[PDB]
Amino acid sequence: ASRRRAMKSATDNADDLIKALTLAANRERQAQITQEISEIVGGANAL
Amino acid sequence: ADIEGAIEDYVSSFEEIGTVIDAGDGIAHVEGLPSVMTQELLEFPGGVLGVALNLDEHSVGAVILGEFEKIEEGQQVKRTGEVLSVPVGDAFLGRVVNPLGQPIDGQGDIAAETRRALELQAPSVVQRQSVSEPLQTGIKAIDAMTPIGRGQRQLIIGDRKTGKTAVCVDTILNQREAWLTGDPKQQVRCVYVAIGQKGTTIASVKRALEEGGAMEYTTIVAAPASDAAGFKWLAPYTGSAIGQHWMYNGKHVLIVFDDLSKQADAYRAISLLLRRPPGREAFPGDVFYLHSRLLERCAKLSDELGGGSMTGLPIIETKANDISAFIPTNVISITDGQCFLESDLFNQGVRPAINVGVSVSRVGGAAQIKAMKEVAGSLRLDLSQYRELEAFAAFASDLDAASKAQLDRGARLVELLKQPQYSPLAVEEQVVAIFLGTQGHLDSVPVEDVQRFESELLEHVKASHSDIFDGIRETKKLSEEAEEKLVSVINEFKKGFQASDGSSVV
Amino acid sequence: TAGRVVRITGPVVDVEFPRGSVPELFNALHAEITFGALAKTLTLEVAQHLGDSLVRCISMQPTDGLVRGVEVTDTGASISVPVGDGVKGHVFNALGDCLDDPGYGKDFEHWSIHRKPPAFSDLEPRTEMLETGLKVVDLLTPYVRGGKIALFGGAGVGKTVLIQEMINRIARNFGGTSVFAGVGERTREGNDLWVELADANVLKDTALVFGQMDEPPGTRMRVALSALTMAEFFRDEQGQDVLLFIDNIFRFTQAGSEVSTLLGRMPSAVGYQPTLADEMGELQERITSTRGRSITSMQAVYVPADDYTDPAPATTFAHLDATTELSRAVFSKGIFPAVDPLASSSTILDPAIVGDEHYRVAQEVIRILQRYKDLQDIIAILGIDELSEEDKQLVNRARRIERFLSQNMMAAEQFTGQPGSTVPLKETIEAFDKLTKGEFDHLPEQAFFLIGGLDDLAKKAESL
Amino acid sequence: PAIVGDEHYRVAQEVIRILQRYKDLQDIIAILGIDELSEEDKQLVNRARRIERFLSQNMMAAEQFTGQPGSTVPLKETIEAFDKLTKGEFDHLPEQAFFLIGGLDDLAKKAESL
Ligand SMILES: Nc1ncnc2c1ncn2[C@@H]1O[C@H](COP(=O)(O)OP(=O)(O)OP(=O)(O)O)[C@@H](O)[C@H]1O
Ligand SMILES: Nc1ncnc2c1ncn2[C@@H]1O[C@H](COP(=O)(O)OP(=O)(O)OP(=O)(O)O)[C@@H](O)[C@H]1O
Ligand SMILES: [Mg+2]
Ligand SMILES: [Mg+2]
Repeated sequence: ASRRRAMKSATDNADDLIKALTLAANRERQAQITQEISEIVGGANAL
Repeated sequence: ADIEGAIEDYVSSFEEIGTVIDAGDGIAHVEGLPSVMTQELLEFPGGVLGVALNLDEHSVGAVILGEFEKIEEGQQVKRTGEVLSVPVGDAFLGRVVNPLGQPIDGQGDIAAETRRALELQAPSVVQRQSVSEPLQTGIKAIDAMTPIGRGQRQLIIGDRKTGKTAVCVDTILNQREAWLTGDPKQQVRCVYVAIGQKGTTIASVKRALEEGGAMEYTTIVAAPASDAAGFKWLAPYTGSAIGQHWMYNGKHVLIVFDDLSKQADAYRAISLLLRRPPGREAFPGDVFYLHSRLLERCAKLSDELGGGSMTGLPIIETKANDISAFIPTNVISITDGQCFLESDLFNQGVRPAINVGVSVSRVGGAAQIKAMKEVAGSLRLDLSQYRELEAFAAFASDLDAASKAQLDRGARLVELLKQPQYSPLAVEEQVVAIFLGTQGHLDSVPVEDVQRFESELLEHVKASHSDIFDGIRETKKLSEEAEEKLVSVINEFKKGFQASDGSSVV
Repeated sequence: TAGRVVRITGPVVDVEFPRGSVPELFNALHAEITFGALAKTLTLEVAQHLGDSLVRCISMQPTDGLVRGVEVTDTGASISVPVGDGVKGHVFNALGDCLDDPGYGKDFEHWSIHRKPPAFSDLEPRTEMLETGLKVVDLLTPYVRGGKIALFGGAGVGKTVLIQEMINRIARNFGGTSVFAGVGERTREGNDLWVELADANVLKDTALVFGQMDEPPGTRMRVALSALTMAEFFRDEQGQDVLLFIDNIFRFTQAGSEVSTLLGRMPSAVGYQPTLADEMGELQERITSTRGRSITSMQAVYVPADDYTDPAPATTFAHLDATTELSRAVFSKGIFPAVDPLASSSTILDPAIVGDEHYRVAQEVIRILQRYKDLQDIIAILGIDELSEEDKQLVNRARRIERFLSQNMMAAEQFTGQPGSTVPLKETIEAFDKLTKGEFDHLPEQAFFLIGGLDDLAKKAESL
Repeated sequence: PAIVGDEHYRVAQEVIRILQRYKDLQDIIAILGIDELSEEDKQLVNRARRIERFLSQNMMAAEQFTGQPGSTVPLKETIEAFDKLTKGEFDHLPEQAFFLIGGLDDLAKKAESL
């Protein structure tokens, strides 16, 4: 019974950690896109 | 030799008309207008207005405010003679106006007292005064846990559909009792600024304020999602100017910016269209200034300047409740506290979804009335520890007597802070309600009925024992005699209260 | 002779002069705004020479209402601020105009806010610990008397409350002068600090130079130099010990970034000005203490989006003898002052300076907290119950150490109501030596929360 | 399989399969522990560690990285050794015996030295 409870808690924590890491990875994905575009258009504006 | 004189003569020589030479997606360049001021308001032939941002040697680059579709090359642009400014006055109460002060509610024109510039400096350090009197929001959670004082900047931050407008509309509605007093030192005037919100949501808000009798002291500055970036960029500033005209006259204003993340988006659009190199998340470096400039004018003026105040409830719409993003962090570092509304709590029926933990009020406490601070002093820590203990106990094999008592008290406190929309509570009713819970009088009531037991109980007090409410309202303190009378009334009511479970709540 | 305003781009104004009278860099120019409520004497600061006798300038007040062609007269000297003993006890803006007494300080000695840093031969390192009474600061991040201290932290983590706490702990009993420089913090906070210092009677010994957020970027970036010039006068001329509280120096860099965008300079990594390191060095190297005369400086550094890799904090990290990095994670657990014990550091946490006992206790605490951090990912999924029994014990005493680094700060009374407490350094070392050795790992964790000492620890333990 | 032969291809693909399964399991092992894996997966992990270490080799150009001289392993011997590993004939030897050896004879010598 304690293993059931502990593994349910572990699964819930893993799901919450997956959600947090997915939100993060989305933030760095958007930030990488932005930064790449900033570099590209900074080179463009100077040339 | 004579060239310098001759050239100088020319500069000297300068109802003057310029002509548009470029135009596109909000920005129009106007050659001529040698005597235009920076931030001057230029009127184009179709009644469209623009702000002269850049003043080059040659033409002037202006951000068009409104229908930029009607701006075309060769059109005549003529000065208004007024730096970026909007009409102000009491004629704006009960009206819906666009960021330029032009009415859009279909009623008549507004009789402005004067014109106020949108970019006047905020009160200096010596011109302000410590926030010392409360702005009752009518929300038990906010007025008990993170109280707002007049002159404070409180940030309503949360995700979509987390209940943020409501927490602002309820705050505006709760000022009707103060308005009916007729005392300028008590009346709180409201300016609800809608930036990029759906037109139907502005209509809803106006309907709610009308059915609550709140429009007779509220002004709505509407910049719906259909309007260009210029309107969504000015709307907070015109709202703050309407409010400032009252603030400097001794009146107390409540400004709601709904939502400042859309002003930031509009300013980002304008900046990128001006080809200004962006920074973090594509926002310009001025994006902080944009908001710091705006919320710094919400202040509690010193008694030398009439003692007026402007309270700001800026709204920020976080994405995936990421309170560490750029604009949210900027506004948190600008404002005096945040009411963080979580979508997790709000989806599970806890509405207002005030996350007690992250939510805080820096400037409050000094503003909270004595009775509320006495009854609600321990509420915040109790609720936070209850959330943590409920997270712990969800998987623990057993709960001690003290732990179970804490859990039972916290569940009833949460159910007590739960409150229906467009149903703000007077401060005395909130005092009694939080008294019911913090003093354990709810421990004998089943959780599911806490909302009803409370809701009915206040009615009884309004109907048969108003002396308690009158005392709390007048002396701003819950006296021990009134406390004993309230306890007696609570016990008397619990005898006749019919619980849903059937069991007596005595 | 005077010039003309040729281009206006927000708070940046281009002004053209006759070929023989182009002003030098950092000169102060005066223009006139004559429209209605915006009428003022606009103060510009020359930033670039664009050629053809044009000079690009940064406006100190908002340019709103300025017109092309208005006369601009150069003063021949840079923005000068009043300096002297009479400066103490008053509130100024970036331009030296007093706010409480509008005409005050017009006859004092005036000093340019632009000056070279002290020559390298005048600099010597400082290594004297400054006992604040905060457990975390005194143990893991010992502040340096005459050194440069910083309080990093995202939005709403307690930087300003720590600045107030260190004013209450250092400036309150300080024998010398103090200077507080708002550099883009709330005007409400400036007024609160003014009234608090007046109430504590510390105002008479401190000079305030605010230039807060509503100000344009020009003043928002020159206010730090103005306050630092007042402090430099108190240092070099009057021979006093000086406290220089700066709240917050990221707002100086941010104003610089805004100006750079307006000045036309190409953006750096993440939009900041290319001169970010140069400007920050110019500001910070002046805040150094010279050989025989000390200037203790404490600086709040806002970290945008809680990104401690942002170029501005990353640049300012190299200028500090002690750094206290406030963390959102520690804040969210209720552990005020919210210091990150692992990221914060000081240059004097060296056994030769703080002693072998202090160093040993600090390093053992850091080891325990680092091991706890390394286990954090497993603790997130499975909890302490899955760890080994040498790590389980370590994690328990790490949680107790983490909660014991918290303190009931004296500035936190306004929020909590609980009065503040001060822990002497020896008692802190003893308490943490005991905690790391496991002499308190049987008490509940909450017994260590916001307690401040061993006597209070025993008292609270009982209460629980 | 048409160029290197069916034996070489099979051994290479089995090694890659074992290593990919080990890479997938490394996340589990670091948190839930090896003891919670399946018996087959546990045996596979023990196989994969030895295979990773056996892919290491003391190259001649790296004498100044390790001190010991370089070694050359014929292709036939490599295929035979990895077929034995992937099939299990060396699960009894310690994994450190497979580190920087280069060949079956060196494997035996280093195992005896352990
Ligand atoms: N206290 C409450 N109790 C019950 N329902 C509520 C409460 N507050 C809000 N709601 C409902 O929740 C929904 C979302 O409310 P609201 O529009 O006020 O949130 P919001 O933050 O404005 O969302 P958005 O601005 O993203 O549209 C609405 O249907 C509203 O009626
Ligand atoms: N020691 C403390 N005890 C209790 N509450 C605290 C403490 N420190 C901070 N807080 C809470 O956190 C808030 C943050 O305070 P502070 O003004 O110092 O923030 P900050 O991180 O410096 O933010 P900003 O970016 O606006 O300068 C305080 O107003 C109070 O609400
Ligand atoms: Mg809404
Ligand atoms: Mg602060």
